[PDB]
Amino acid sequence: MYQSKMNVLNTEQYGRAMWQAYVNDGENPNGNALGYAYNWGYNADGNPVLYGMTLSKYLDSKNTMPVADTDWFDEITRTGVIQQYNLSVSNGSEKGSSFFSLGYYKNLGVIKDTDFDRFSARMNSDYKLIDDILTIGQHFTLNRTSEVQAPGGIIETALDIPSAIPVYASDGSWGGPVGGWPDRRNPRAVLEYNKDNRYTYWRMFGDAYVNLTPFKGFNLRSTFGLDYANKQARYFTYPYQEGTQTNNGKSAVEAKQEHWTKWMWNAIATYQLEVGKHRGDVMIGMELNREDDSHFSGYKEDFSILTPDYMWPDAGSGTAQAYGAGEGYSLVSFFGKMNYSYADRYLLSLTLRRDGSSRFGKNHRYATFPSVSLGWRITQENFMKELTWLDDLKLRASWGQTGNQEISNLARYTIYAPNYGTTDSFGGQSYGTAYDITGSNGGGVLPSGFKRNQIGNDNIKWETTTQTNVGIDFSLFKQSLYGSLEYYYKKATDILTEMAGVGVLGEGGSRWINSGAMKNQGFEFNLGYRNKTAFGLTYDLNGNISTYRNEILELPETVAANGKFGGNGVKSVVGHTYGAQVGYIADGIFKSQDEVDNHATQEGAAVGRIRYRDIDHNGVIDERDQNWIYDPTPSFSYGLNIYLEYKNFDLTMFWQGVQGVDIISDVKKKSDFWSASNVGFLNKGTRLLNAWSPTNPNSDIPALTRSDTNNEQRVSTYFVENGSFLKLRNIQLGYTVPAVISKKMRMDRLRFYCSAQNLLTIKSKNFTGEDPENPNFSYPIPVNITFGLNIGF
Amino acid sequence: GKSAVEAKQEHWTKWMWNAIATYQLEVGKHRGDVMIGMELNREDDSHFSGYKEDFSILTPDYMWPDAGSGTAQAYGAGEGYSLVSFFGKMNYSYADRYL
Amino acid sequence: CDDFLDRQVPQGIVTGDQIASPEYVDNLVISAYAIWATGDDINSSFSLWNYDVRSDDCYKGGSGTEDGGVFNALEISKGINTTDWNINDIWKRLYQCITRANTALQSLDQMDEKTYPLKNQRIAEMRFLRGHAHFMLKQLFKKIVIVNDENMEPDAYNELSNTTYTNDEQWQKIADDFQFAYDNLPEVQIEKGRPAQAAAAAYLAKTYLYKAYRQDGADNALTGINEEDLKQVVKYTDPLIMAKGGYGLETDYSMNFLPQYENGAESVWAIQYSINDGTYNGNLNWGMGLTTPQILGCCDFHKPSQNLVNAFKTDSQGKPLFSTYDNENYEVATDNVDPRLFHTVGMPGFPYKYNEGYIIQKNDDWSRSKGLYGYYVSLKENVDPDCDCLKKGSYWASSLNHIVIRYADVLLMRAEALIQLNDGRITDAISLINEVRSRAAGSTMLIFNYKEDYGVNFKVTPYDLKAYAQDEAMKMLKWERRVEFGMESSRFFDLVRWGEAKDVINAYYVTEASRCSIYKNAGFTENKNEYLPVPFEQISASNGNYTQNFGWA
Amino acid sequence: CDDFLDRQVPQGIVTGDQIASPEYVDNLVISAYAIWATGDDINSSFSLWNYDVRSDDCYKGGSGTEDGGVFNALEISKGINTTDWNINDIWKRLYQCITRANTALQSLDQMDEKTYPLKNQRIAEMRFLRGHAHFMLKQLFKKIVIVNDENMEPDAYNELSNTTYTNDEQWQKIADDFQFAYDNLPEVQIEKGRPAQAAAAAYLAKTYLYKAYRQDGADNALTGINEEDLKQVVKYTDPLIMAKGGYGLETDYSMNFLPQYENGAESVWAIQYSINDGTYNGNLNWGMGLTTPQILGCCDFHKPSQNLVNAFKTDSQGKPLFSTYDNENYEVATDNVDPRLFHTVGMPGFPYKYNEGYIIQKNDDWSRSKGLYGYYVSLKENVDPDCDCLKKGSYWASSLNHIVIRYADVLLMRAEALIQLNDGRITDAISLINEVRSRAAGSTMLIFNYKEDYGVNFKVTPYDLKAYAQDEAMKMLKWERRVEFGMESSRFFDLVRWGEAKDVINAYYVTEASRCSIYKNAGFTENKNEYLPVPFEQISASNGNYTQNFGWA
Ligand SMILES: [Mg+2]
Ligand SMILES: [Mg+2]
Ligand SMILES: [Mg+2]
Repeated sequence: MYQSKMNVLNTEQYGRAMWQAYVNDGENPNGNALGYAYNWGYNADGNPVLYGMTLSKYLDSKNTMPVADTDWFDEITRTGVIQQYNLSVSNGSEKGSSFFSLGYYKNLGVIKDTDFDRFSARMNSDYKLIDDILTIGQHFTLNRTSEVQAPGGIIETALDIPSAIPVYASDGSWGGPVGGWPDRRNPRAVLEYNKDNRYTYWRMFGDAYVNLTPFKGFNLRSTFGLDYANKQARYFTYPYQEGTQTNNGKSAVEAKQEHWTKWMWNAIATYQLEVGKHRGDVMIGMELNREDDSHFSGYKEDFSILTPDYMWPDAGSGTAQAYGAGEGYSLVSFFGKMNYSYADRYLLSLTLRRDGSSRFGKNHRYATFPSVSLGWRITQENFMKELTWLDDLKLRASWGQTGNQEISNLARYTIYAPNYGTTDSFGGQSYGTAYDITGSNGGGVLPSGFKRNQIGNDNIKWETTTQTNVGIDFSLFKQSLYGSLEYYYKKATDILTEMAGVGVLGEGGSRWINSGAMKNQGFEFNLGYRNKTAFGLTYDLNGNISTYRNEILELPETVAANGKFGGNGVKSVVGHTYGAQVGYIADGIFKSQDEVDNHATQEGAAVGRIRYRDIDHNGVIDERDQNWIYDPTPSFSYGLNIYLEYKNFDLTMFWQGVQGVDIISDVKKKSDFWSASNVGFLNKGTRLLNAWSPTNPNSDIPALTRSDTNNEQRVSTYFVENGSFLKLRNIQLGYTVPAVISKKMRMDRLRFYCSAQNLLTIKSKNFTGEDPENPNFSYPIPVNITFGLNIGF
Repeated sequence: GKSAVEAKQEHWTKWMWNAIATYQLEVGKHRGDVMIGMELNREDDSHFSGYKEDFSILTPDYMWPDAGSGTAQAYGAGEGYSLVSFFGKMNYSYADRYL
Repeated sequence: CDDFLDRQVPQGIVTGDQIASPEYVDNLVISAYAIWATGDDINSSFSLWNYDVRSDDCYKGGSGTEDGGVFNALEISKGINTTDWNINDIWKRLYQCITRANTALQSLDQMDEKTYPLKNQRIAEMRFLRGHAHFMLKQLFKKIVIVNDENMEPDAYNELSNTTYTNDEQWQKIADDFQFAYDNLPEVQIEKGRPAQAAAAAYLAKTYLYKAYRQDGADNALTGINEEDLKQVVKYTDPLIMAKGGYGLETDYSMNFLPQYENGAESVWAIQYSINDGTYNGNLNWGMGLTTPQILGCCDFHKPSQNLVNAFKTDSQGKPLFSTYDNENYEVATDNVDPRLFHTVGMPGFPYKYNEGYIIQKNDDWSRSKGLYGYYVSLKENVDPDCDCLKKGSYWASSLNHIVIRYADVLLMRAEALIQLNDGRITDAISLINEVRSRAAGSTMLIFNYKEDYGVNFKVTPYDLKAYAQDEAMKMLKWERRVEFGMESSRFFDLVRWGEAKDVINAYYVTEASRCSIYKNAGFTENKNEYLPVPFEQISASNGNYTQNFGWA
Repeated sequence: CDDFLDRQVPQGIVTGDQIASPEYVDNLVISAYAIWATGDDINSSFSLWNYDVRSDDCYKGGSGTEDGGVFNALEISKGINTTDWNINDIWKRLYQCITRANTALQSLDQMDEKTYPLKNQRIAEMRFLRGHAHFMLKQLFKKIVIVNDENMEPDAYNELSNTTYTNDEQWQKIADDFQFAYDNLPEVQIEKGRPAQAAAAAYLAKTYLYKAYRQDGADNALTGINEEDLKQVVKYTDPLIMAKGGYGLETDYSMNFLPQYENGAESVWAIQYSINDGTYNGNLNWGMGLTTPQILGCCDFHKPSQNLVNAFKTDSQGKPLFSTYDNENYEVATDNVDPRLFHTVGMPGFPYKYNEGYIIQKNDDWSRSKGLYGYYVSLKENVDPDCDCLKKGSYWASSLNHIVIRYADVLLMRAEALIQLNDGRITDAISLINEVRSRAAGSTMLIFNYKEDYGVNFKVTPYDLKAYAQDEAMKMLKWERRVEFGMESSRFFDLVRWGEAKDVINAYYVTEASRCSIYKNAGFTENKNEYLPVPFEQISASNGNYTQNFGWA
C-alpha cells in the first residue's frame, strides 16, 4: 500500500495558485483560459486578496466534460497483493541424490490493470558411479512468467494532470482535457488501453557436469551450461478521442518476439595436499562463454473489431512494418589459484586470470589479473597464550585486480544503419534516410540510405580496477563480541563510458571510450554482541558503520569540460567526487526593490524572485557566479540488526541509515514554481500555496509567476537538500511451534512469521520530498505487510 | 532484383490434467478392478512473422527487418482447442478362466 | 579458443570501412536530403518558425505564457539564457544535417568521373545542402563554426573554432559552397528534390545579400554596405539564369502554399515532405506540429500579429499605409486591403484555408488561450482539414512542401541590391517590386466572392514608374517584403540584416502591448539580441575554443 | 468443466452471424469489386483473352504446342474435353465473383434507406457486378445457372439448374440486373471504380444486343433477330444518356491502352488494377501474365494473327480490302494501312509500345517459338518496359486498367442495332461508324513519323453518306468491329452472336494454315463449338440437375 505521496493541488488550490501567479504579475486573473472566475480586490495596504472563486459546472461550452476534483494518484493505485507457495522435496541415498521444487508467485501490482505471475520448477540430481572416483550430475530449472507491465511514467503523469479534469465524461466515456488544459491524456484511460498488453516469458537454465577424482587429492571437472529464454507479446493500440486528445482512429497491433540463448562450458583441475602443518591447494581452469540474442516483430494498422481475439496481423487492413535484429558476444577465460597455510597461523593465496572478450579488437582482447591475499592468525601464536578474553584475532591483507567489460557489443565499430524511418518517434526526430527526391509526394517506396549511429574505436580496451584492502576481524569473551575492521582502496583505470560527441561533429558522434581514473577508499567496522540471558531470552545484535570518500584523478581534457563525471560543464571535477556539481548559490528572496538594486545586477531580479550570489564580486550575476554546491558522498552509512528469541517467539529488526549527505532534485520545480516547466498549466505541488507574497513575506518559496524570467531553473542550492535518513528496512516477528506439538503431525518444523518492509523513515526537517534515499521520485516505496508459514516435514 | 527476409515465429503450449481412482480386490478365485477418472486438455497455438524487402547486403548477418528499405508485411494468427474426458473401467476374472 | 572470439559479426548494419564504397554513394546522397525532413522536431523546425516569434509578424501562441516559456523569453527578448535547451538543440540539429552532406562528400571525393559521370553534379548537390545549413546557422548565431572539410577526421573536430574566420570570411565560405553548386548543378532536375542551377544562383545571391550588410566591428552594428557584394547579388539574380531553369511567378499567390500545387515554377527549391511513403506515419512536416489550429484539438502555436494583419491595409489607391497603417485596426467593411492577407492569416468570420465548412470564430474553438494571443491562424503551412495530406501522429502534420526559396524572393532580393547600389537602376528595382505587387492584386482566384459574401474591398496597385530617392525606394521594398513573406520566418532576419532590428522590434513592443499583454514588459537590447547566444553547452565542450556573442559575456 | 469447453474463440475473423452488420456493409461492397482484380489467374483471365484464342485474331503462343495444350485444343476446336481443368476453373471463378456481389446484396437488403441513403445506389452497384459475371458466363457457356437470389440459403444451391430458364429468359435475367443499375446508379461516380448510370445503360444495351440474335431452337443455330430486343439497344445507347455521364471518344485511339491515360472519357467502366497499394506485390493484372513478350524472359502468349494484321490494310482511298485483304501479306512500303494496327499488334521493325529503345525483331529475342507462332506482339495490355507500373511476381504484370466497356463499343453497338432494325436509320448507323473510323485516321499522335522513319502509308477515310443495303451495312459494321476491337477478346463472341462462327473460323483455318502450322488439322463443328461445354465436374455434382450443351452429349 502506498503510504504517502507528493501532495498536488486540488481544483480550488489550483485555482487559488493561478490567481496568485496572475496578480503577482499585474495581470487580470479573470482573463485565464481555464474557466475560473475570481472575486477579488485590494486590501487596506493595497495588496491583492482573493475573496472567492467560482467554476463552471462543465469545462467546455458544449458541456461534455464536467469540472472535477479528481485525486488522480488514488485513482490509478490500489492495494497490491502478493501470494507465494513453494513445495520442495529432496532425497538422500548412498549412491546418489535428487531434488524437486514447484513454486507459484502472483503479484497484483499496486498499479491498476497490472499483474504478474511465475510458475517455477527446479529439478536437480547426482549419481555416484565408480563409487567416489567418477560422479555425474545435473541442475535444471524451468520458469514460465506472464505480466502486464505498467506504462512508463504512469505515476508522474497522474501527478501532472490537473484535478479539474474528470475521470469520466458526461456520458460514460473516458474524460480528458478540453480547451487550454494540458495536452496530457487520461492516466486511468491509458491503463485500460494498456490492460491487454501481456507478455509470456519462458526461461530454462541448468547445467550438466562430470567430476573425475583419479587419486586422493586430484579432481578433474567439466561443466556444460545452458540458459535459454524467450519473450512473446502483442501490444494493442486502440482508438481514443477524449476531449482534445486524439488518435484519429488509429488501431494497430505489434506482435513482438525475443530470444536469448546463453551457453557455458568449463574445465577445472584441483589438487589438495596436507603434510602435518603445511596445507596446500592448486587449481587451474578455463571457461568459454557465448550469448546470442535476436528479436523481431510485426506491426499492422486498422482493425474492424477492437478486441485481442480479432487483432492479429492477418486481420489488419492498413499498412504494416516489420522490425528486428540480433547481437551476441563471447568470452574466453583462463584462471588459476594457489592456497597455502603453514600452521593454520599463516595463510597465503595467489590468483591469476586471463579474460578475453569479443567486445574488443584483437589488440586488446585479453587482460590479465592477479591477486595476493595474506593472513596471520595472531591468537594461534604462542605469545598470545596469555589473553583468554580473545578467542580470535585474524589479520588479512589483499591486493587484486578485476576487469570491467560491460559495454555495448558494437562499442568498437563505426555503425551505419539504414533507418528508413519505420519506427515511431515523438514530434519528429525519425532521422530516417528515406526522401521524396523526385517530388512524387509519396505513394511508393522512397529511395533511402544510411545514417551514423556511432563512431568506432580501434583502441578500446579493458577498464581495470586495482583493489587493496587490509582487515582485522576478531572475537572476544566466548563468541559474544564479534567484529571486523576493514580498509579498502579501489582505483579504476581506463574507465569505460559511451561518451557523446561534440555538436559540430553531428549525427552519430557518440563513441565508446576509455576515459580517466577514479579512486574510492573507505572504512568499514562491523561489531556484534550475542548472548542469552538465562531468563529465557537470546539477543544477537549486529551492527555496521562505514565511511567512504571518492575522487577523480585523471580525465581527457575534452571529457573534463564536457562534465560527464561532474562539474556541469563549468568546472573540471578532477580532484572532486564523482557526480559532484557546480551551480549558482541561492541566497534567498528579494523582499524589496531596494534589495534588487542593492544586489549585483541580474536579469530576472525582481521582488519575490530568488537572489543568486555574486561569487566573484564583479557586480553582475552571470555564468561565472557558480561554485561546488553538491557532493553525493555521505559522511557515513550505518546498519543495525536486532534478533531476539523468547518462548519460541522470534523478533527481527533491520535498520539502515545514511547521515550527512547532499541530495539534488527536480521535485522542487514541480512543488515550488508555477512555471518551472516547458509545458503550461500542469498540476503542481501544494508548497506553492505558501509561495512568497506581500501577504506572506517570510517564506523560502519564490513568488508565483507565469514566466521564469529569473532562470530559477538554474542549477542552484535551491535544489540541494539535507538527504540524511534512517529507516527500518524490515521488522518481523514469528512463532516456532514446539516439536512437542508439531511432530504430532509427523512434521518436524512449523513456523509462522509476520513481516513488514519500508514501514518507518526518519528524514531531515529541511528535506521537502517524499523519500531522501530516492530523491528524484515524488512517491515513496510502498509498505509491505506479509503473513507466512514454513511447515517442514 | 527482389530481396527480402521473413522472420517467422511459432508457439504451441499444451497442458493436461487428470485425476484417477483405482481399486483392486482379490477373494480366492474372484479378482476385480474398478477405475474412474477425468482429464482436462487444452492447447493454445499462435504464430506471426515480419517480412521486409530490399537489402543493400545479401547476407544473413545483414538481412534483418531493421535493415530493409522496401515495403513490409506483417502476418500472424492463433487457434486452440480444449478437451474434457470422463471415463471408467471394470475388470473381473472368475478363476483365471473367465475374464 | 581465439577463432571463437571472432565469430560473431554485427547484424543489420554497414561498418565504417565499408560505407565509402561506390555501391552506397547515392545512398549517402539521399540520406543527406532525408535529414531535412527527418532531423527536426516540433521545437526545432527547419523553417525556423519557432524563432521568428521574435519578429513583429507573430506571437508564440499556445495555452498561455507557461507553454514553451523558453520561447516566450525569445518573443519578448527578456529571460533568454545561454543554457536553454532549444538553442542548443537547433545548433546540434543543423550540424547533424552537415554530417550527412559531408559523409557523402567524403565518398564522392573518391569516385572516378570516367566511371561515375554525375560526380561533380552530386558533389554540387551536397555543397548546396552544406550551404543551406551553414546559412541558417549564420542567420541564427552569427559566430558559427565552418565545418566544410569532409576529409577531416573525428578528432580534429575538437580544435575547430567559430572565430577561425572573420564575420565576412564566414559569409564567404558559405558563398563558396553555393558558388560550386552554380558552376556544376544542371539547368533542369527531373528529380525535383535536387536543386537546379538557378536554385544555386538564387541561394548564392541570398548569401552575398546578407554578407553585404557588414558587421565587421567587434559587435553587431552595421559597418557599411559593401558594393561588390551587392554586385554579386545582381549577377546571380539575373533573369537569364532564372529563365534557363523555368522559374517564374505563379499566376495566383495562394498556389505557393497548397498541396494541389507543389513544385510549380515559383518553387525554386523546396523540402519534399511526403505521405504514403513506407515511413511509420509519412515524411510529414512534423516540425509544424504545434502550428495547427485548436479546431484539431491542439496546439494553436505560431499566430499572426494584429500588427502584421494591419500591414496589409491599403490607401484608397492601392498602396501601403506607410505611416498610418497600424493606428486603427483593420475593418473589412471600411478599409481597402491586400489579397495576400487572406492567404497569410486566417481571420474570424472567414474560411480557414478556403473551406467554407470551417469558419473561424472568436471562440474557445479557435484560440487555445481564450483571447490572450488573439484569434488569428497561420495559413501558409496549414491545410484544408479535409486534405488527404493531413495525418495525426504525436501532432497533426502534412505533406505540404516547404519552399526554401520562392521566386518572388529572387525578384525582391534583386531589387534590394539595386536600390542599395544606387546606379540609377532604381527604376529597374521598382518594376521588379511591381512584378511581385501586380501578382498579388490578381491573386483572388480562391476568394473572388469576398466582396459579396463579406465586404472585402481589395485594392492593390503597382507603383508609378519614376525616379525615387533611395530611402523612399527601400521603404517600398521593405514593405513589399512584409506583405509577401509574412509568417515565412524571414522577417526578423531581414530586420537584423538591415541593422534596424532593435528600433522596429522595440517600437512594435510598445505598439503591440496595448493589444497583447505578453509584450507589456518586453525589451530588445541592442548589440545583443540580434542573434542567439552560442549554446553554453557548446562553448563548454570546446575547451575555450568557441567565443560567445557580443552582449552575452 | 463445461465453461472450459467454451473459452476459446476464433482469432482474426468475423463469423457468419456478425457479418451482416451495418458496420461491414461497405466492406462487403468493396470486396465484390476486389475479386474482379484478385479472383483470376494466368490461365483464367477475366479479360477472357485465354479463350479468344479460338478467334481469327490470335494464336496461343508460348514455347510451342505443348505449352498449355488444353488451349491449343480450343484454338483449333479439336481435342477439347468436357473434363478440362481450365473450363471448370473459369466456371468456378466467375461464380465466386457472384458470391461476393450476393453476400453484399444480402446485407444491403436489410438496411434502412432513412439511415443509409446510398442503399439503392450500392444495391445497383452490386447487381451491375452480378450482371457482368452472368454475362461472361453466358458468352462462355450459353446454358448458365442464374444465381440471382441473394437470400437463398446454402442448401438450395444444390437444386439449381441451368435449364430453369429458356435461353431467352436467361438473357432477360441478366438484363434485369443492368436494368436496376440504370434506374438507380448516379450519373457521375467521383469514385471511378463504381459504374455510372451510363455504364449500366451501355451494359444493358450490350446484353439486349446479344439477346437479340435468338437461339431459341434446341441447338445453337440462329432462330431470328428479335426487333423489340434491338429497340432496347437503341434506347440505352442514346447519346443523351451517354452525354449525361461525360462519355465520349478519346481524341487519339492509343489513349485507351496507356497508363498515363486511365479513366478517360472513353473508359465507360474499367477494372482498377493498382500498384503501391499495400498488397503483396500490387493489385496488378496478373491475368495477363502469360502475354508479355519474350524480351522479359517469358512467356510470349496471346500473339496477333497474320490474318488480323492483314485486316488493317486499306484500298487506295482508305477503306477495308473487303474481299482481297488477306490475299497478300501486308507490306508497309507498298500498302496503305489503318493507324489502329500500330496500337494493336507490334510488328518487327517497329517500336514496342512507342519505345524506340526496343525495336521488335524476327528473333529468338521476340518469339519463344522460334517462328512457330510468328513474331507479333499484343500491345493493348502490355506496357513500356520502362513503365513504373510494371512489376514482376510469378509473372510480369501492370496496373493498366482493363476497360470492360469502351465508348466506341457503345457507338458500334448502336449502329449494329440500327442496321439490323432497317427503319431507314441506316445512315444514322453509318455516321456512328464514321465517328469511330474518323478518330482512327487521326490517331497518329504517337507514330506520326513512321512515314519518314519506316515508310508507313496511313490512309483511312469515312464512308460516303448515302443509302446502303443492309448486308452491305453489316459488312462495314463487322469490319469496323474488327479493326477497332482486335485482341480485346470479343471477336469470337461476335462471330457466335452473328451465327457465322463456323463459317469464318473454318475459312480462317484453311486460310491461316499456310502461314501457321498449328491450324493444319483444325476444324470447327457447327452446333457444338460455338460454346464451351459445361464442365463435367459441374454436371457431376448437380445430381442430374444440369444439362450439357448441344453437340456435347
Ligand atoms: Mg560575477
Ligand atoms: Mg510533398
Ligand atoms: Mg489502374
